[PDB]
Amino acid sequence: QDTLLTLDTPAAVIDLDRMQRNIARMQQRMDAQGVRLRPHVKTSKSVPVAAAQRAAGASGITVSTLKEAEQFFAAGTTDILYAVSMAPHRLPQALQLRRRGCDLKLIVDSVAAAQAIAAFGREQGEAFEVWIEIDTDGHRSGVGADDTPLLLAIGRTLHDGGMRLGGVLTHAGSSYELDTPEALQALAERERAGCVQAAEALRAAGLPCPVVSVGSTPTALAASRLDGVTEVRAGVYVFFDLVMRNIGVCAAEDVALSVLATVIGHQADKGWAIVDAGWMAMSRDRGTARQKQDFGYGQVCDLQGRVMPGFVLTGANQEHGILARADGAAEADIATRFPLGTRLRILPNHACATGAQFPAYQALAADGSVQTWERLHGW
Amino acid sequence: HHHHHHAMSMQDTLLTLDTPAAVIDLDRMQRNIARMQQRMDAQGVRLRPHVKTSKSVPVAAAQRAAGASGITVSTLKEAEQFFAAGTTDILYAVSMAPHRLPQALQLRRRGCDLKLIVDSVAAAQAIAAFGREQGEAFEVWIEIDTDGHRSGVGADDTPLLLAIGRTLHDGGMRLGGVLTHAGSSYELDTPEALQALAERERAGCVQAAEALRAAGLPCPVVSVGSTPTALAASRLDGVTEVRAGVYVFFDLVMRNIGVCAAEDVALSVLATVIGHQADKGWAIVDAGWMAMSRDRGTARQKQDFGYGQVCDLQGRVMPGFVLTGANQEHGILARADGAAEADIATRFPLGTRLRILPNHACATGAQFPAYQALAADGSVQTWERLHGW
Ligand SMILES: Cc1ncc(COP(=O)(O)O)c(CN[C@@H](C(=O)O)[C@H](O)C(=O)O)c1O
Ligand SMILES: Cc1ncc(COP(=O)(O)O)c(CN[C@@H](C(=O)O)[C@H](O)C(=O)O)c1O
Ligand SMILES: [Mg+2]
Ligand SMILES: [Mg+2]
Ligand SMILES: [Mg+2]
Ligand SMILES: [Mg+2]
Ligand SMILES: [Mg+2]
Repeated sequence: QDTLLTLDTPAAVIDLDRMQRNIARMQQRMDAQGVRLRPHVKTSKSVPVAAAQRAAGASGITVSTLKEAEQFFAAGTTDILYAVSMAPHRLPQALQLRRRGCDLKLIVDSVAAAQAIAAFGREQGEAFEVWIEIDTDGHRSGVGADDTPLLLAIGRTLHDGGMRLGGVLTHAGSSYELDTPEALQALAERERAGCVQAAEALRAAGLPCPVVSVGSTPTALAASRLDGVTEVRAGVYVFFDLVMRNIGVCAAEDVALSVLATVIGHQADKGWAIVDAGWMAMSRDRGTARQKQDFGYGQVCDLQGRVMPGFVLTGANQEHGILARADGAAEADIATRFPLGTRLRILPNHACATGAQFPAYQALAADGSVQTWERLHGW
Repeated sequence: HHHHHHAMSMQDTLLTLDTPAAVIDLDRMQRNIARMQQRMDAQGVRLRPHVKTSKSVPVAAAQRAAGASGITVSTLKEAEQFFAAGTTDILYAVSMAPHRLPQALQLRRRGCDLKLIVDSVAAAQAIAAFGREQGEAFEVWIEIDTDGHRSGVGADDTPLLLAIGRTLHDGGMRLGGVLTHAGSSYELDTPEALQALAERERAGCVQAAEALRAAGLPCPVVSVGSTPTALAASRLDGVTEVRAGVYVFFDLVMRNIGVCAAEDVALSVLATVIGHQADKGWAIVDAGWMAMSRDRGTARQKQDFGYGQVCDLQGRVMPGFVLTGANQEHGILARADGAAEADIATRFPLGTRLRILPNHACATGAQFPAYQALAADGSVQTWERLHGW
């Protein structure tokens, strides 16, 4: 059997017991709120990870690219939301997916994008399902939640244009700037209220709006109530990461994704251990640098997964990571503690960024064996 | 003409590719290749390009055709790929892990002249014991710390150099040389500081080789390099080869260091405008950090380019517009100066294609399964590159 001692390094390891606990926690919270969970698979892009989310009770998926829609559809998943403002040039790709049987949903936030979809759908005989993206927190895309004229103009373009106006959605991504339950709870309420208000405005205009979809992992876990909401979209929670830990929604011990690395040398005067997990393994994401505890390029754990507080990757080049004390001191006799060849596991800043560096995950079972779970790269 | 007509009908250009896409401007890439090879020829040293920037067979083929001698790789997966493609002279320039010794042995047994590096007595002892067990005289170079960038034996640490060189030589391995990488050059931004660092890198690696040879140990190769010190060195006496890699494409970190212009940057990411926030002066593009990478190396340099410098479809810089933010599949295009551009939707209409110059070519390239190699006629060809280990 393949195990953490036999793998080459670096490797992206999923602790299956931790991932299942994360999947159960999120599904149980959504069940308590009376809403569907539509996981965002862009975090893993791996068929077996999404299958475990579905087995726990998830309803459909959210994807960040049409490549992910192709992969998951080829795997038998048909209820797919492509939650990135639709580019008109990708309409042939989307059409071919729907004609093949994939119930692929698109989103827009502009009259011009809604007109491009509706005109192509009429030409091709396709009533595209399209949701309107709502900006509830100023994070990124979307129709402002009280910009009613814009909301109604896009709504009538789709519905009068013969398309299926399927719903409204929002992602309150500014939740990643927060770090207290009170602030997260308030942002989750602003997200819920803004999305519900857009749905209510459509409906008062006699336009259909059957789905109201909100979510980010921190607002999904913090929201006190979700009246008016039909589903929540959350993705990074499947593994968690150190950014989530700093936001306050999980502990380091809950993070299910780590990078297995080998010690390949040392700088004794500086108290460095050099590992073979550089930024090509961890990614360049440094999201914890802007937070109350900086973890460098990741938190060190031993081969058993025990967190080693106070050792982090303080630097990284492409294929070399620099392990050193978080307090800045030069650990004495670093080589005596971490001899050449010692294996360690590094928890990521951002699970979605680190996962994308690997062709595959190594799914670690209770007995210590691993199975390789491929994931998708590119577009 | 059946093949001809069908190929024409299938041929992509920058208007027909899906976005995002990593586009190599071949004419800029050839100018970078010629420039570095001519500089190394002028210095009388070999150029051993570091292929970890592209990990692409046709890009390394163009470096070889121009005059390069061998390659440097950052992983044994690169050594496996490039050897399969016919490159036999390969330096694996990352401190050797003992557990990878079976793979290095297999590659040498298949005919790859694969060189390994160490910087410790324990790594030397592991290589020599495995080589004696397996009947293999591994070739091993000793890595030298000349500028404090990362790791390596100190150039002035004679006792440790000798201990490692003797462990290898007495152990029946081939002690083949010393190498250094003065990566602290990426913190510099004047020709004077770069020329002085290049001289410190040359002097320190030659110093180490001279200490080994003074002890009777072989050390025929002296290998130095980073792209900025390769381009800045006045003299390379005592050096046998230079390793450089990011030069093949350049990037905005190199532009800021001062060793190229933005117009020399051969790699760009083709993106489409997919939305706006008109009141904030934002255009939203489909190149987020999954396309650009999270690399922000320009953040602390003289000119911060955010997640990349915006260029028009013809690849010309659009001054003052950069990607100021990025989420996974969304980039935020806005003024670098922090003004909200008026009429952003007029400046950048929905569906507009743009090209984004990267902070760090090695980091952006690794986000793509393949490059789109752009010829002067506007045609592109898919050039696969390696992902993972
Ligand atoms: C449109 C949309 N919906 C849901 C999610 C899931 O959010 P998480 O559960 O918090 O992962 C996202 C996530 N988007 C990413 C991104 O990079 O775009 C986050 O904003 C982030 O990691 O910063 C989403 O876009
Ligand atoms: C051992 C070794 N040799 C040569 C090079 C090539 O340097 P460039 O020509 O400047 O790319 C490198 C490069 N190493 C990278 C890295 O990430 O490790 C650079 O230090 C960097 O991009 O920061 C090298 O490691
Ligand atoms: Mg975000
Ligand atoms: Mg994320
Ligand atoms: Mg460096
Ligand atoms: Mg580089
Ligand atoms: Mg392998």
